[PDB]
Amino acid sequence: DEANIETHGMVPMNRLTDDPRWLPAMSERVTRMVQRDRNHPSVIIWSLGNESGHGANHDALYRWIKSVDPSRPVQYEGGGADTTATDIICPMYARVDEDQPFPAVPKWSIKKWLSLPGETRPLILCQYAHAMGNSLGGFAKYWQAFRQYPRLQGGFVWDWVDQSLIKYDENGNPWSAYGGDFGDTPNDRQFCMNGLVFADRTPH
Amino acid sequence: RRDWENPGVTQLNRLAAHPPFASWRNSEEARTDRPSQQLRSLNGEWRFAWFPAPEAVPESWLECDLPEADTVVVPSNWQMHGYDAPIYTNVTYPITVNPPFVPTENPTGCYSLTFNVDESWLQEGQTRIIFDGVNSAFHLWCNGRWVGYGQDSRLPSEFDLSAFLRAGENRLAVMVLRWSDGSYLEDQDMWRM
Amino acid sequence: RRDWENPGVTQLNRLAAHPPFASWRNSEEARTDRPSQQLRSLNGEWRFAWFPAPEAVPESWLECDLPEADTVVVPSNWQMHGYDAPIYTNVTYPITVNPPFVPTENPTGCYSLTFNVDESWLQEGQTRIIFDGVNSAFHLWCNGRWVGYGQDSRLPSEFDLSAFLRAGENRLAVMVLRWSDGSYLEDQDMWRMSGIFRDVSLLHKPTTQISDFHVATRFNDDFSRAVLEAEVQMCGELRDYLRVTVSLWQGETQVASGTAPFGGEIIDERGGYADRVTLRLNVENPKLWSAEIPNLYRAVVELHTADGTLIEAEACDVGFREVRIENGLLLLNGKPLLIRGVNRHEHHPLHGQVMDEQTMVQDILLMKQNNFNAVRCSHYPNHPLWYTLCDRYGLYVVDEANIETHGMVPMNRLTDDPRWLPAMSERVTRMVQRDRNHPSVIIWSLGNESGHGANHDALYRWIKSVDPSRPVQYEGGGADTTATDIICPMYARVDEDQPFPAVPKWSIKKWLSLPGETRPLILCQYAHAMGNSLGGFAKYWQAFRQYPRLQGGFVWDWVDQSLIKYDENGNPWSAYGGDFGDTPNDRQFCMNGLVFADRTPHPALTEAKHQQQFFQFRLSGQTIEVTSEYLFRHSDNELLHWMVALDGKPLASGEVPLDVAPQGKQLIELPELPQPESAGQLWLTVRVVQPNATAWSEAGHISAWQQWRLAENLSVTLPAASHAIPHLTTSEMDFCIELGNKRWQFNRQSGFLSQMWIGDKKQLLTPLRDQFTRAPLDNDIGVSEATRIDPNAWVERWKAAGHYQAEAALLQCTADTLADAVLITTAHAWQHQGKTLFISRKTYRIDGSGQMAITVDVEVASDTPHPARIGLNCQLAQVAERVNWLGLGPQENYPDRLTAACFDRWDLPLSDMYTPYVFPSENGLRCGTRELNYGPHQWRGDFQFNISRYSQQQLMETSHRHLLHAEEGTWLNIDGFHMGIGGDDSWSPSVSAEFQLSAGRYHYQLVWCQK
Ligand SMILES: O=[N+]([O-])c1ccc(O[C@@H]2O[C@H](CO)[C@H](O)[C@H](O)[C@H]2O)cc1
Ligand SMILES: O=[N+]([O-])c1ccc(O[C@@H]2O[C@H](CO)[C@H](O)[C@H](O)[C@H]2O)cc1
Ligand SMILES: [Mg+2]
Ligand SMILES: [Mg+2]
Ligand SMILES: [Mg+2]
Ligand SMILES: [Mg+2]
Ligand SMILES: [Mg+2]
Ligand SMILES: [Mg+2]
Ligand SMILES: [Mg+2]
Ligand code: NA
Ligand code: NA
Ligand code: NA
Ligand code: NA
Ligand code: NA
Ligand code: NA
Repeated sequence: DEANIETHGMVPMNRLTDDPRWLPAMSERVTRMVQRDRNHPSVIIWSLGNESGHGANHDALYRWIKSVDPSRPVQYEGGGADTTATDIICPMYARVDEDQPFPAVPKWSIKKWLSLPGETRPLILCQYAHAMGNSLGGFAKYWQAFRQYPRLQGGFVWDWVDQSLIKYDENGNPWSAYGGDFGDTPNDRQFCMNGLVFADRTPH
Repeated sequence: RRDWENPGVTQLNRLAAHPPFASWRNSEEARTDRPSQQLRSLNGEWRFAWFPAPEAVPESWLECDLPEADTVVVPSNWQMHGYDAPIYTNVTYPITVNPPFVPTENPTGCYSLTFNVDESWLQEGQTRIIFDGVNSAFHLWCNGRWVGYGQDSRLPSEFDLSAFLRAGENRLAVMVLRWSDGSYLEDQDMWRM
Repeated sequence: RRDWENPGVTQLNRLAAHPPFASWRNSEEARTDRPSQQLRSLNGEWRFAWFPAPEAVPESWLECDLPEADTVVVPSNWQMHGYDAPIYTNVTYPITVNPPFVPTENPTGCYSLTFNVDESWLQEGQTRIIFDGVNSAFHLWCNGRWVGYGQDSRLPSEFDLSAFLRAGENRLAVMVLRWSDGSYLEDQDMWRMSGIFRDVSLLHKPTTQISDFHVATRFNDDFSRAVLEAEVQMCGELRDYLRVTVSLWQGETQVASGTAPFGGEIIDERGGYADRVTLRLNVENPKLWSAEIPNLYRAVVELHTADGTLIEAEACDVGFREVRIENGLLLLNGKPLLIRGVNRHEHHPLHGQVMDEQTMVQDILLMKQNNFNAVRCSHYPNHPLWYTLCDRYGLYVVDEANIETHGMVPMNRLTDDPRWLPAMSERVTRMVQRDRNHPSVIIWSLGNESGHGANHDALYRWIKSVDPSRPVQYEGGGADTTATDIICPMYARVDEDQPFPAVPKWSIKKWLSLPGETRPLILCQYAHAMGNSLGGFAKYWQAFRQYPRLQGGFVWDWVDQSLIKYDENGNPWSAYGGDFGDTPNDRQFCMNGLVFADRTPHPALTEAKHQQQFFQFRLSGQTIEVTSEYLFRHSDNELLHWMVALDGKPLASGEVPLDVAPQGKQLIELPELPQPESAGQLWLTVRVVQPNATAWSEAGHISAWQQWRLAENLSVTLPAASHAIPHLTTSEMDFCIELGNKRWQFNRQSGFLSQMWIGDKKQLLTPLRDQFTRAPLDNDIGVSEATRIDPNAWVERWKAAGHYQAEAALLQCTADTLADAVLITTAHAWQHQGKTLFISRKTYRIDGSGQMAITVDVEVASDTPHPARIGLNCQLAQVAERVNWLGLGPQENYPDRLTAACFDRWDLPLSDMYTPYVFPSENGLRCGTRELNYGPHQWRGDFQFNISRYSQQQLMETSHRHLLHAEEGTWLNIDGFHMGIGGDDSWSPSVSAEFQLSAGRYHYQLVWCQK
C-alpha cells in the first residue's frame, strides 16, 4: 500500500521532499493511508510513495510508520533504492547481471547489490521488466536469479494493464488511443501502455 | 483564500481518517458484512457544469441549479464525458513548475446533487458525507452554506453535515479544481484527469 | 476563518526560516559583526489598545489610529503594563481543555506603528518585517491591507512587505491573540503572558540574495586538521556570472577562502540544486571551541559577481568542535563531558518575558562565576542574542522546541495524534533552521512534558537526518524512549528508585545498567531549588564523578519567576501565583531558582559552585594532591592559597603556583609547621584563586576550595577554682540563683528558665523552652494545601501527630546545691491526644564562674514522625548589631546542604542571619557551631543555630516576606540536631534517611555564659 506522493518532475527529484515546509502535506498522505488501511491482512508492506528522490521528510515518515505499526515493513525506492528510509532494497529496473552505475543513484546488478559491503537487507524490485509493446525479453533471467539467491525475494512487474483510452472514429468505431491523441501536449505518446494485458483485459 | 495554492492548507473542517465503517445497528449484519441501512450511497445522477477557472463560477450556483448544467453519472472523470482533455505526460509536470502556484486557467468542475434526508437521521446522531476520491482538490457547500475543503485525490475526505441538513430535500454543491498545490505531489506517470 | 482555532493553519504568507541575517553590503562590516544599515529596529514607542475578544476590534483600526489607544514601549508583555492579569498555573491549562478551540473571551492586543520607509528600500530589493516573538498568535496588516498570520510564540515570523509599503509614512497594525490553538503546545510551568515581547525589525535584502547557509566542521582523529564546509543557497535569477566566496578569519587574519559559481553536485536522477553551492575550506591545527576556551573564527559568506562586485554578505561566528556519543559517552572534541548545567527561563521581575542584553550578560557571568558550563533553554527557543552570548562566553546549550502539552490527559494525547504532527513539526524544524550554525548548541531537544507520541519519533528522525552533528534528546514518556539519544530524566534520585507505573523514575546509578541499556545519562532537570532547598546536592556530584556514564545534569532552575507588585505606599514587593487575582494558580511553585528574580543569590548557589568545582583535592600528610577536571586547558590562570588556623586563628599560610594539565594532577608539599601554642582543632583551608581578570570574572576570583581537620589537641587543663559560690533561693513558685550581679529564675510550675538578669536588666522576653518543630519549608509542604491536604507531606505528618500543638507537661523540677554550684534538674513530656511524643530531661549547672552548663537528653517516640529539630529556643530582650560565631559559614547551611560552608570565625550584621525567601519559612541556620556570640551573651557546645527578629510562629503564619515585621528582641533557636531540608523534588518527601532525626534518644550540651 503506497502513499499518494510522487514529485518526479521536480529538479532535483527531492526538491520538495527534503523541504520541511512540505512535511505537513506529505505527512497527511502517509498518515491518513495507514489510519484507513492498517486492519487489512492483505497489506503486508507500506510504501512512502514513488520517484520523489530521498528527502528528510521521507526519513521522518518512515519512522512515524515504524512507530505506529510495527507489524509491517516500510519500503521506499527514491534516492537510490537502499536509503535509510527503506527496510527492503527495492530498485526499479535494476538488471540481473549488468550494473548501471549512474552517479549518485547507481542501479547495481541485483545479485551484486545484495552483497555490497555492509548490506544485509532483502531485495524485492518495486518495478522490473517493462512490458511495453513486444517485450518481457530476459524475463526468465530474473526468475532463475530469484530462485538461486535466498535474499532475491522477487519483484513487481511493470505493469498490469495498458493505460490506453477509447476514442471513436468518424464512423463511430472504437479505437485505442495513447498520449497526444486528445490534443494533449506535451505528451509522452505510447509510454502509457506498458501492461501484460490490453486495456480491455485481453492478454498480451 | 486560494487554499488550492497553499500547501499549508490541505483541508478545512475535515474529519479524522479511520478504518472502514458502516455503523451497523444489528450485530448479525456486521458479522456477515451485509449492507447497512446507516451507510447510503449517493452515487448515480448528479448535475455538472464545467468552467475554465474558479473565478468564472457564478454565485447563483451555490443556491440553485444552473440551468445550463447537464445531468451526468458520478463517480466519473470529467475528461471521460468530453468536457476537457485528459493529458498523458510521464515525468514533466502538466503545469508550469512554480510551486505552490497553479495556472490561472484551472478547469473547474461544479457538481451538485439534490437528495432526501429522513428526519430519523437528524433527530439524533451524526450524519457525515464521505467522498472516497476527488481529483485534485475541492470545496463543499450544503444548502448554500460552506462546509469545508479537501486535497489528496486518493483518500476519502469526510465532513460532518449534521448542522447543515434538514429533513427532506437538501442540495450539495462541490467545486472541484483540476490543479492545486496537491498536484505537485501527484506526478505519477499516468493520464492526468 | 478563525485561523487561531485550527492547528492546520499555523501561519499564512510567512517566509521560510533561516539563520540570523543582516544583509551587509560591505564584507568588512560583516566580518566585524557591526550594525548593518539594512537591518533596522522598529523597537520603541507603538500605539496599543486592549480588547476582550477579536470580535470587539473596530474595523476603523486597520486604517487609522484609535484615539482611545495608549502609547507603550515594544517589546513588552501587555500584562506588565496592567491591561490584564498574568496567570501562574503549572500543569493545568489556563483555558478549558477542548482542542483546538479557545475561549470566546480572548484578550486581544491591538498594536500599531506609524513609521517611515526610505524609497531606496523600495526602488529595488525586498523589504521584510521580522517579529522575533509574538505570544501567542497574530494577524498583520500594512497600510490597511492584510499581510499574513503567524503562530509559535518563540520563533521569529517574517513577511515580505515590499508590495505593501510606499515611500514615507506607513502604518503597521498587529492584532495579537492571547489564546490560539498554539496554546495547546505552550503549557510550560511559567507565567502565562501575551504580546509583542521580542524585537521587531525591518530587513532589506537584494532580489538576488543568500536565502540560507549551513556551516559544518569535521575533523581528523586527533583534531589536528579540519574541513569547514559551508552550503549556501540563493533566491533570485540564476546567472552564470554569480559567485559565492566563503572566507574564514581568526581575528584579523584570513585563514582560508574559496569561491565557486552556483551549481551543486548530482543528487538524484533529476540532477542537483542549480541554486546552491558548497564551499570546502581546509584548516590546519584549528583552535577548538569549548566552554573552557570558547575559541571562535568568523565565516563571511559573500554573494557577488564574477567581476568582483559585491551583492551582499551574511556571516556567523564559527566554533570548531565535534559532538558525538561513542561507547555510551557524550564526547566533545573526543573528551567526555561533565555537564554542570542549569535550566534557565527567560524572566525579568519588571519586564516579564522580555529579555535584554544586560540581564542576559548578568546571568551568564553569574553562571560562569558559579562553575556552571551549560544551560538548557527550558522550554523553548530563546531570544537570538542568547546564543551569540553562549558562543562567545562559552556555555554548552540544549536548544529546545517550543512544545509542551503537560496538561493533556494522558500527556501524549496530542503528540501521539497525527493530526498534530504538522504543528509540532514546525516548532522543531524552524528552530533547527534558525540555530544550527551556533557552536554553543550541542544538543537538540524535542520539547518538554508532552508524554511520548509517534510525532516525537518522526521529529527525532528528522533532526538526525538533517543535522548529524548533534545528539537529540527528549524526556517525555519515561526519559529513555526511542526518541532520545541520552537518558535524560527529571528529578530521578541518586540511590532511591521511584517505581511509578509506566514511567518509573529509577535511581540514576541503577538506570544506567538496566538490561540492554547503553546510553549516557544527563538529567534534564534535577535538584528543585524552591525556597530553602538543594539538600542532598552533593550526593549527585559524588555519583557523577564516580560513574563515567553519569555525565551530569541541569539544575532546576536558574531564577525565581517572581513579579514585582507595589503596595499602598508605592513600595515594591515580590509576587507569585494568585497575587494578580489569577485563579486557579499554583502559588509559590513559580519560584524555584538558585537566584532571586533580581539576580541576588539564594544561599543554595554557593553549594552548587562548590560541588561543581573544576579542581578536586586530597590530602596526605604534608601533601595536597590537586586534580584538574578541565578537559582542554592547563591551569594557567590559577594559584593555590592555603591557611592553617586554630579555632579561627590563623597560624600559617602561603601560596603556590598551580600548573595542572587537563585531567592531570599536581602534588604540593606543605612546609613542616611549628606545633600550636594552645588546645584546640587545627584546620587546613585551601582556595584556588584566579589572579587575572577574564571576560567573566574579576581578578582575585575564587573558583574552588576545600577544608580538612589536621591535628587536634584536646584540652585537659583544669579550669581554675572560682572566686565565688552561687546562692540558691528557693520559693514556692521558683528556684532563683544569684552570682555577682547576675540572677537566673527557674519557675517551679513550668520547669523552665523564665528570666535571667544582668544587674537589674531582664535578658529574656520568653522563657527558654525545648522546640521540636520548624516553620515549614516549601519542601516540607510539597503540594499540600488547606483545600487539598497531601497527608504524605512532612508538614502534614507533623500536624497530624500534634507536633505543632503539643504542650509541655512538667514531670520533675528539683534544685540541689553542690560544693561550688547549684544544680537544677527538670523533666517534661510533650503530649498529644494522650500520646507522649517527646520527653526532655535536663540539668542546668550554675557555677562560681557564672557559666550555666545545660545538658539535654531527649526521648522521641518511635512511632511519631521524626521531628524537624531537637533544640531550645527563646526570645532575647535585646537586639545587637552583629553576630559572631565559630562554626560553618558564612552563609546559611543545613545538614544536607553544608558542604560549601567552611569552619572558621565569622562575623556578620544580624540581618545577614536571616534569608529573605519570598515564601517565608525556617531559614538562616548555621551548623557545626562551637561558639556563638551575641550582645554580652556567649553559647558554647556543638550545635546548629539561627537568630533573627522573626519567631518561627510568624514565619509559619506569613506567606509573603514583605508582610513580616521585626518582633521585639531577638529570637534564638539553638539546636542540638536539625532535620535535613531535602529538595530532590518539592512534591514528595525527599529528605534522605541519613538526615532524618530517627535515633530515638538524643543528647546535647551547651554552656551559656556572659562575655
Ligand atoms: O529516458 N529517460 O530520460 C527516462 C526518464 C524517466 C523514465 O522514468 C521511467 O519511466 C517509465 C515509463 O513507463 C515509468 O514511469 C517508470 O516508473 C519511470 O522510472 C524513463 C526514461
Ligand atoms: O504533585 N504533583 O501532582 C505534581 C505534578 C506535576 C509536577 O510537575 C513538576 O512541577 C515542577 C514545579 O516547579 C516543574 O514544573 C517540573 O517540570 C514538573 O515536572 C509536580 C508535582
Ligand atoms: Mg512528446
Ligand atoms: Mg492547499
Ligand atoms: Mg424542504
Ligand atoms: Mg514517475
Ligand atoms: Mg491555527
Ligand atoms: Mg510542565
Ligand atoms: Mg491553586
Ligand atoms: Na530468492
Ligand atoms: Na509508463
Ligand atoms: Na561521570
Ligand atoms: Na515551577
Ligand atoms: Na597557574
Ligand atoms: Na511561611
